Amino acid sequence: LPMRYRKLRVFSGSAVPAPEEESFEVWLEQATEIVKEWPVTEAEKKRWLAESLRGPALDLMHIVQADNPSISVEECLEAFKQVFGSLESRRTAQVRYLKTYQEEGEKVSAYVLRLETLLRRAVEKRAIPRRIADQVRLEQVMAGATLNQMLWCRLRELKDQGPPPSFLELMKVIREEEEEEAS
Amino acid sequence: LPMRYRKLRVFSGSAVPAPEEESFEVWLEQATEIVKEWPVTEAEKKRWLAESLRGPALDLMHIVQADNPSISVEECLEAFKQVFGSLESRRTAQVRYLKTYQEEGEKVSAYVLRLETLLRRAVEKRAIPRRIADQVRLEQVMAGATLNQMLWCRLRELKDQGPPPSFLELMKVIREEEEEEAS
Amino acid sequence: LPMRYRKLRVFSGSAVPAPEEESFEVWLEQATEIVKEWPVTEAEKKRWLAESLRGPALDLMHIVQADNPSISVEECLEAFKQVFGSLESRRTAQVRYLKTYQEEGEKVSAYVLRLETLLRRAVEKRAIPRRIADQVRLEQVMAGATLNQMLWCRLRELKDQGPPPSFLELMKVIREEEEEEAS
Amino acid sequence: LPMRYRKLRVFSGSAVPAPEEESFEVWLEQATEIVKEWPVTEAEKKRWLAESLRGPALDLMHIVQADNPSISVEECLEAFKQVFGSLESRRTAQVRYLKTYQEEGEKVSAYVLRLETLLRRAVEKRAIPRRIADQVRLEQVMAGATLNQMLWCRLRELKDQGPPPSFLELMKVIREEEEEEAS
Amino acid sequence: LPMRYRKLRVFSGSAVPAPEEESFEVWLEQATEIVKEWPVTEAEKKRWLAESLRGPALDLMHIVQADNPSISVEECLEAFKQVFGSLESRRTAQVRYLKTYQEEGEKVSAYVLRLETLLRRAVEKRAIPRRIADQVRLEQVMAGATLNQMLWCRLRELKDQGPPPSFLELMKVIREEEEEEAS
Repeated sequence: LPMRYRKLRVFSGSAVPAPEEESFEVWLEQATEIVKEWPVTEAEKKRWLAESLRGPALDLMHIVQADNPSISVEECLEAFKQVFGSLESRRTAQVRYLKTYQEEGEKVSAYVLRLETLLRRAVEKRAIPRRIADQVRLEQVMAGATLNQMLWCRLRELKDQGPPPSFLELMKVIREEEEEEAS
Repeated sequence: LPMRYRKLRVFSGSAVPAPEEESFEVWLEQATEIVKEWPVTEAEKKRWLAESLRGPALDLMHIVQADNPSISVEECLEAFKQVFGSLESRRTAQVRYLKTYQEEGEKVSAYVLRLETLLRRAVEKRAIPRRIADQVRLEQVMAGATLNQMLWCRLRELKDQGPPPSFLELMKVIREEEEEEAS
Repeated sequence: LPMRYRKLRVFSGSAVPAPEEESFEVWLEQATEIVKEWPVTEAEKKRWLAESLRGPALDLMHIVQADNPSISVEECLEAFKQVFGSLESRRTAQVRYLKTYQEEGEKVSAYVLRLETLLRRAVEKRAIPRRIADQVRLEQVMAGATLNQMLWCRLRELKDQGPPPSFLELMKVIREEEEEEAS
Repeated sequence: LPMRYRKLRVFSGSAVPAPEEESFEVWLEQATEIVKEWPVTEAEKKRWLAESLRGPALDLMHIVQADNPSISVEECLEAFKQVFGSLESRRTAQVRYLKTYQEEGEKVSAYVLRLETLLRRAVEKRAIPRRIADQVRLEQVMAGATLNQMLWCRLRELKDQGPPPSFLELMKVIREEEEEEAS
Repeated sequence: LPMRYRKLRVFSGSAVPAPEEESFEVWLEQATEIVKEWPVTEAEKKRWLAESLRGPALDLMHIVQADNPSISVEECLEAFKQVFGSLESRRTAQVRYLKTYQEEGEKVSAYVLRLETLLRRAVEKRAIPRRIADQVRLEQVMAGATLNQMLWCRLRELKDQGPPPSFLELMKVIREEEEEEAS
């Protein structure tokens, strides 16, 4: 049998959130689900929507409704996106990707996962053409990582051995090299 | 399917509450819902009402009932408002609004949201006429904020370009100016 | 729809309880409800009763049952009252009331609520006649509080203007005087 | 209506448990209930049984099953008792009782409850004959407690006034003497 | 009646997890159950699967789906095993077992349980033949433990008295020797 009901994800909109809160992009997934999918009455949608909000973000929702009583939940979410959503230039998406380097004590397979989230944003905002993202991924790994020289021998084969690797192919080759023998 | 049942909001009435408690004005929303809407028996209403109370506030509820056994939940909430509700002069509503200035490291869009809660109280208590609240909002932002001079050029257009802006219009113009370019 | 099920109130019987526990007089309300009202089987009553106990208090319940297998839940609660309940002389109820004075930084309306719990105990235990409790309340407020002199002018009217005030009447007159004007 | 479902009691088997865990003798009550009483399918019994285990204790359960696939839950609990249960000589039960004295700031009624748990273990393990446990209780209270001399006058009546008192009789006489008068 | 629904086990994939998280080998049991057994719709499986993930591990799941929309839950778990699963040579399994010695203040029955988890891994990965695991267990206990000399007399009988003992037989003989007499 399906286990315990799952708690709502949550969001404050604060300049420094609590470590249990989500990104706006993820709270907006839960909110889009509640709006589009749930078989529920409007005031019960609105009480489930309201129950997820904290911080400053809870405080906007009342102001917007009082000034327009005809507001649907589909319209109220459009006001919520303007105040708490995100604005970022093409140049900022591009510069924020290319500046990313491996940290102290971070593993190479941890770095290559962290770096892949930034490459998707830069391809959405048309900063990088989708035609060349697999070449741009390999060039940035060899630029930013602290590769051991047996790993260096393999990545230099992938650079030359036909087309550039996919994400899961590159991630496999890295994992085979990360393992150490005990003493 | 609708997710986990939602916890009751809570209130102590203490001089310093726990950071999880609500304002009396919000606990009184939950209490007004339980009183007016829920399809429930009186002793079960009263056990749900009681379950939300803590601090000193829990302690009043017994005293009031013993001295009048005929008391309805509609009458018991009227006694609760007298002891824990709020009293504020017209002059205090007006002075408490006009004294409000931007804090250290606070953003201009955070300040303009914080300031809008105070303008609604002052218009309820008839301190500010509802006829002029959109003019009074722009005059207080230019008085209290630490505007950069490219933002200053735009707000001085809004001051002259016909009628004064609404809340969401002003909030849009501010957000377009707050964003910075990376290096 | 009625919201989430409510957690059991709890009791340790310890010399210093955790701050989440209740007075014995309140845990005994929940226990009296479970005994008298719930439509449940005996071993399920006894498992709900048991689930609320902690500290030393949990440890008594087994000893009492082993020595008398015929024990009903109505009889087992009578043993529980003897060991954890309260004993207090008429003279201690009277002296513990009359010694009560306003604390550092406590408000007058907070003091007059705190003092009313003690006057009910002293009238149950026949230390104070129920005929005169409204006179005894006003005499103790003027004895124990740190009244400002505009409040002093009003309470000295109530002392002379016919019969002494009720609890909610006195509490109204105090609240009208507690409010301050901003600068 | 019966209130919220009750959380499982829990057990680690560790040399120092968390303060929320039970004695093995109490986790084994919950486990005996799940085994004998619940109207449930075997793999769902085994998933409820498993869900209560932590620490080292969780880790044994897998090893035992792999080496004998025909194992019933009635047989698997017999292996669990051998590794985490308790072994104690007749002489250790007797010596551990007789050495028990009142602590700093402990009340006499708290001591006489704490001491009664130890007398039951010593009568199970046949160290003390059940024929004489009420005499042995009074002799140990007068040996171990720090009695005031008005309490001393009453316990010396109980020693001589026919048969020795029961547990609840002795506990009543002690409670009547513990109370103090205010000043 | 079966008690409260049980919380999901959880996993971050982080280099240092929170102390409430499981090993990947145990989160993968819960995930294999959800995939194979639960009578549920695909998007509700995927929302239950997703709800258990945190840390870096939550972040992989989106990337994999976007690059192949035809992916089943049976295929998505195969990608999850490659990135977060475990790689270990035959020589590392063997060396990691044989190096294991008793710690400061650890009991002999606690050591012999801790050591048995390592012997199962080394027999899965074909480092130790299953034909001889009961001999290899006794040789490692006499090598690694700090045995008292009355325990030494008994284990030297088991070494010679026909076939080597099973796990529960050896664990019984150790437990009979660990107990001490009070003073």
